[PDB]
Amino acid sequence: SHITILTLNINGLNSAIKRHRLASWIKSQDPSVCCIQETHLTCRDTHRLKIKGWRKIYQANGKQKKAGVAILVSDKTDFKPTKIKRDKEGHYIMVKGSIQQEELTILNIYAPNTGAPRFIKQVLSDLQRDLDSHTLIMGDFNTPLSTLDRSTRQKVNKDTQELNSALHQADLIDIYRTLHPKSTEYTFFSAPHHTYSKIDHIVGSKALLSKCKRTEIITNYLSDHSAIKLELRI
Ligand SMILES: NC[C@H]1CC[C@H](C(=O)O)CC1
Repeated sequence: SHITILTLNINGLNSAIKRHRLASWIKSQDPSVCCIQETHLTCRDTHRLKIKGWRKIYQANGKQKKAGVAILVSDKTDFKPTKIKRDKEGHYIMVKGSIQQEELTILNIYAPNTGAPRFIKQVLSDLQRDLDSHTLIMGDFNTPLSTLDRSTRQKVNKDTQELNSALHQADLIDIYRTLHPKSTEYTFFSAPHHTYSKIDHIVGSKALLSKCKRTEIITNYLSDHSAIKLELRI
């Protein structure tokens, strides 16, 4: 009745060397479900991503070696998919399914560097029909959601404020920030002027809060992004 969901922008998987490296890290972390961003695999190279122990994999890829997302499910986890929706451009993938008769919807997103919060709000609208009370939206938003997400505590811009409102209209909350309202933890440590920011996020339905046992930010040597882990009581 416990599953862990892990998100990491992996910064490219095209080379077999990097794929082998990612696989070892996953084996260690032993997540039930893993959301990866920036695989950079074109839609004709998706078959390249194989990780022993995580046979169920769902990918979304554009026509070029940029963006690219994947959701990997552990062989030990009974996830039964019912709907998969893939971005033509490789910036998100949504998987709906059930674990032990419990519905879960996972939207893995990689937002672009330019116009990130507007882009996420658009995807929310495009998929408004697919969001529900058991929805997790995780990945590299390429934007803070509040001042505490930046070591500078710079006010978030109007667009971000709009994204935050669209999220609340759908009864979606920043799950990390809700469990850790005062924390100053970061996932990207090369922000502009020697600054740090939390641009990776785990957002989710308010009704999932009762199931959230723990979150953990996992700094690593694989990527220029730290991973985020969520422990969920199914
Ligand atoms: N690499 C882009 C990333 C830099 C931090 C920035 C911020 O803190 O607003 C937004 C996203």
